[PDB]
Amino acid sequence: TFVTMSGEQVDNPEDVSMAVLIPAFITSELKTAFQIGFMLFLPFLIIDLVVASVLMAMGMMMLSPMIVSLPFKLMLFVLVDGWNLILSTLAGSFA
Amino acid sequence: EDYSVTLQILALMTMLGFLPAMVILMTSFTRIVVVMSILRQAMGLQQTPSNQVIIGIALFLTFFVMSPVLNEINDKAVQPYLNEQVTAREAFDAAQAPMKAFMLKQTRIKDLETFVTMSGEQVDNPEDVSMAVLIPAFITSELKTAFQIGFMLFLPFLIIDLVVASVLMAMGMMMLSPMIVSLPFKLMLFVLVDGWNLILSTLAGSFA
Amino acid sequence: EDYSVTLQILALMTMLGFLPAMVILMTSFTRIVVVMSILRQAMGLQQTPSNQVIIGIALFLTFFVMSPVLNEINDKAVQPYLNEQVTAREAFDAAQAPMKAFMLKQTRIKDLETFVTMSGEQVDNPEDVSMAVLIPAFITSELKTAFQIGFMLFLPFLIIDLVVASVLMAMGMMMLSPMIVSLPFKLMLFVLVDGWNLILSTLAGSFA
Amino acid sequence: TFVTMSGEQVDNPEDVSMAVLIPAFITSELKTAFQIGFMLFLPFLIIDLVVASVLMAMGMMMLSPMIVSLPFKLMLFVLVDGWNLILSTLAGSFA
Amino acid sequence: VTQFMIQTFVLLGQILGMQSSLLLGQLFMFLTTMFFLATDGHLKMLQLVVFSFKTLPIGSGSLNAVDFREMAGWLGIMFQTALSMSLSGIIALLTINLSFGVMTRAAPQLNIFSLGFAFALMVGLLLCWYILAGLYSHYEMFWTVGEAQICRLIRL
Amino acid sequence: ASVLIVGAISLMWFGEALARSLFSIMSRLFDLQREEIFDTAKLFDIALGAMTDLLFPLFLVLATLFTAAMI
Amino acid sequence: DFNDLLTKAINNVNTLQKASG
Amino acid sequence: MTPEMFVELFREALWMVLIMVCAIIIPSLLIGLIVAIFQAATSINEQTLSFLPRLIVTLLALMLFGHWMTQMLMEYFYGLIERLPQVLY
Amino acid sequence: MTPEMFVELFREALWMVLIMVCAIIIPSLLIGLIVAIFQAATSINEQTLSFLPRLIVTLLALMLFGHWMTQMLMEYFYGLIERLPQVLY
Amino acid sequence: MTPEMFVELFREALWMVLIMVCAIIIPSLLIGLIVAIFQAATSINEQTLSFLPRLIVTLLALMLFGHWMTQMLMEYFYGLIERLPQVLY
Amino acid sequence: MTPEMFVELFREALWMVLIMVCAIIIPSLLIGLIVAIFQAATSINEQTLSFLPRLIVTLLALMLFGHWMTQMLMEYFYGLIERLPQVLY
Repeated sequence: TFVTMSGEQVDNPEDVSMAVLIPAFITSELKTAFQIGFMLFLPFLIIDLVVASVLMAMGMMMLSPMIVSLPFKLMLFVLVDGWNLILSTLAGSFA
Repeated sequence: EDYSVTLQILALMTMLGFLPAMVILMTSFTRIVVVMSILRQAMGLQQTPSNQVIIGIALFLTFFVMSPVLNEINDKAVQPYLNEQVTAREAFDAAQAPMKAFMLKQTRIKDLETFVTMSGEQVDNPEDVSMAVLIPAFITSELKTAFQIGFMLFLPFLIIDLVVASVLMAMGMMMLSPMIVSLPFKLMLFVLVDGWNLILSTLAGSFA
Repeated sequence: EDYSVTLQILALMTMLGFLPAMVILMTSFTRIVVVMSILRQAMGLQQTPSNQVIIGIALFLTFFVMSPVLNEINDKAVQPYLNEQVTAREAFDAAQAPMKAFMLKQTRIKDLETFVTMSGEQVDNPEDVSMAVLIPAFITSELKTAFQIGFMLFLPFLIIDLVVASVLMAMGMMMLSPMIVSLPFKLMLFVLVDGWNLILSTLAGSFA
Repeated sequence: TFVTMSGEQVDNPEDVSMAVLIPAFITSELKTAFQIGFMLFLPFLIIDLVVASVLMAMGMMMLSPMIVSLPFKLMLFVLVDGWNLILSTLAGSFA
Repeated sequence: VTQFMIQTFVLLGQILGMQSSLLLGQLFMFLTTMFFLATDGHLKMLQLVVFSFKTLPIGSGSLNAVDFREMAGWLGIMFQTALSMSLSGIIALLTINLSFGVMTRAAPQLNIFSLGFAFALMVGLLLCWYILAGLYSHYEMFWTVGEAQICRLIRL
Repeated sequence: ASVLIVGAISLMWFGEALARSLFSIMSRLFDLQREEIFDTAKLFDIALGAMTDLLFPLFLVLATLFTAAMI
Repeated sequence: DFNDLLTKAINNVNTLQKASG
Repeated sequence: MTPEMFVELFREALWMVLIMVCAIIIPSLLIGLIVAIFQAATSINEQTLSFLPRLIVTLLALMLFGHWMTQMLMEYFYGLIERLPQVLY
Repeated sequence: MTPEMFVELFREALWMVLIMVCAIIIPSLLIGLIVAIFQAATSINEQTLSFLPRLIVTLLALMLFGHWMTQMLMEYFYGLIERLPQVLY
Repeated sequence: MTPEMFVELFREALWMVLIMVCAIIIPSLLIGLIVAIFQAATSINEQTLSFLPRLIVTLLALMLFGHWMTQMLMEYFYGLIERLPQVLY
Repeated sequence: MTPEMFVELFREALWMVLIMVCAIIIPSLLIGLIVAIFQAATSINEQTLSFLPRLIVTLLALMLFGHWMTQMLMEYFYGLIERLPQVLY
């Protein structure tokens, strides 16, 4: 995308100019960050959906699922050891 | 050949520059702040205790629980330094040693294991690890510990919320919001249990 | 012995920088705001009073209740200092004492015991405890006291809401939300009893 | 108001001193700017009320109307050629 | 004091909006700001502060404890004035909603829920149209109360 | 239809007493002394007292609703 | 102790200012 | 100008949003009653049944009144702009 | 902590909330049946008369078990504090 | 931006959401109607009896229409990008 | 990522909640149906009666499947983590 935008004649990616690589590198990092974020968002979203439907089944449509879901969201991040799992994957994502 | 007086002052002024970083990463400030944050959100009050008061309470608590290590720094690294008994390089090491020991008592071996491998240094004993590796391991352990304590305090307030909702649904008044009625009972339980004195005492006793 | 004019100015500017902290950690600002936070939360209005007027009323309420202590500081400390009757060191101590006395009048014995043991110091009289340890005990007592008052303020509004919900359910209309009907009744009963004037009497006079 | 506050006796408006005219000018211009500005606020407040009531009509009480109203607020300003309309009136407002 | 008046109208806007099954405070806040500007409220405040220099000299003089308590008691002034402005409308909102509830209570199949949301908000907006029709008189009485408080502070 | 009418009729006379009941509860729970605030047991006693004093007028109004409902 | 560290530092500055004046 | 004229402006604006909201909601309100009465006649007690029918007509109303509501917001903006002289005079 | 500690803690709260709510709704449930059989005997199809007996008995249950429920929750709050060092061990 | 194009973008957006929301709700609306009809036939008045079947068919619908909804959202974004030169000449 | 991979992830997430939600509600659904039949057999219609059995059974279901839900969630979180290197490339 940026090579065609910069108007330069490039034969191989491994010799592109620095000014055309920095915007491309940060663009890919943002896209890659979103994909990893979507992976982590799903397990907490599932807990929120599960607890919301259970409360609705018992007929209480006025109790906010966010308050009830919060203790379980924290626990899922604890017994899975999230602060070690997430950081190791982020460090391992550059290898 | 200790550092010259001009360099010694330059080093000390730099440490004061990173003072917020030292408090928020190398001390007990983070765990107390997070536990207070979970407790505040556990009840119906959004930001009634206010952020400045929460940090103000945490600052005094983190100063009291770290008074022993603060005194150990003074008695082993400051007074010998002022009495012209230790090289300034030695005094800096004598101040760093109790701080490293305190952070190791409140860290998890899994946190050390992942960061040591991340740094890629061949170290075996869990006492001669660099501060570059220890600090991220310590703050990671403090966040996980705070979540465990936060979940512990959250459960009784969840119990009250479910009971009030269940009782209201028993009478068929499904339209009535359980949160407005639940809140005075949440304040009720926390005050007859002497919550504020209890939680700050447990947080003080937690660091051991 | 007495601080030089240059050094006294530096101390004066320092206390002005920490002035917001002294209001929200040493004066009665914390209790008033928390109680007024409950009052806004108890009624159906979420942000309707808005944060600006609550703080402004709280500031004026504090200046009202701190007027005896502030005048006592003015007479004992400021007047001898302005007339050059006493030195700056003793004038600062003469100003600190009324603040310490006021914080003792609004704290509990159990709270002081927890923090004095937490600080790991030796003392036998509550009257000569360091202000560094009195502050966390003062606000901890203030938060507990404010929750007590807020709980008592929350009960009548809970009483009104439960009555309206029961009446609507008893009439058979299980479809109407009690909140919309109850809100005018809560506001009407808050006005015709002049609720805020009663709250002023039980809040301003609660310190004594 | 200002000649009364300044405590100077002047019989006609066109002989007032500049010392009292400068604060009187900015005070009046502030009132004019607020009155002109808030009238421009009204059409954008109309959109907010319409979309918020529509969202509340379907029971979607949790959807924030501000994020939904934002695309339509921008469209109203560009359809009326707002950046030319306000400046033309502002230029013609002075005398 | 000036913030107390405007936010009381913001209180008036939100109580109507809350009762309207529903930003309406901003509509009242903007209009009340127009009332403040149109009635030359800013000029009066500037006249008040310069008068404060005369009757309350800079050297000797400051707000006493009674002034703080009077200013702290304005929260009750807010609710009493806000309820007084909205009492006629709020009764209208309740009676139509109660009438709608009882009239449709014959068949529990219909209920209201979201259907009640639409009906309530349409009437609530209509009642706010009535509120804006006679709001100016309430503002004039409110300003007199506020101005008297200001003169009491400056001891005029 | 009849149940809601009698409730409104009951609110004409019983409602005024119920308004007096709500007036007393708010007045007492707002006017607190220093001794009452600092004692947790005293707060719960007034909470029970305000609770029970509410029940009697509320029960009468709901009974007036129940009696007409059967008839 | 550590509390007296600030007190000693201020006194030294005051003494240096007093002697200089 | 005078505060009363500002009241007329704000009542006029609130009147317009009432027309806007009525055109959108009323088609949904009619369908809600039609389904509710049909359920009452048939003794059907599904409370959440009459949500999509209200949503369909509400979206259809927005598409059908797209031109009119545009023309009306733009002309209201022009009406205020041409009324600015009132403020300046 | 361990996954089993969470389940222990989760069940204890679930057992606690079950006991807390059961003591109040059991009397109301029985009274509902008693009113139900009464309306089955007289063949009256009214469905709003039963609200009052349930509401009165519910308050009676709250008054009778108010101290016991509050003490149970207060001791439960102390119990989590006592076991807090065990989890953090 | 001409007003005619604004209504065209408004209509196509409202038409797309209408298609997506109706395709999802309809499986839940049909099941809720069937259960409500069944309850009337057997003369029972349980309320939440028709919640879990609605949830199951709604979740199953999202699984089946995952490919279809994803493609339409991608197509719509591509269409607006391609329509950009027409909007601003 | 490829759109097909997104739908896979979307489906298995919807399947995760569906399995979890049904295992908790199905016990409550059957009990509510049983009580409704019993009420119809004795010709009574009390809406609030069938609440205590459903609440208790649901709480019992949560307690019984405490280890199963935790195991399912922990493995699902690990599954997404291990599936991450497959996507990023």
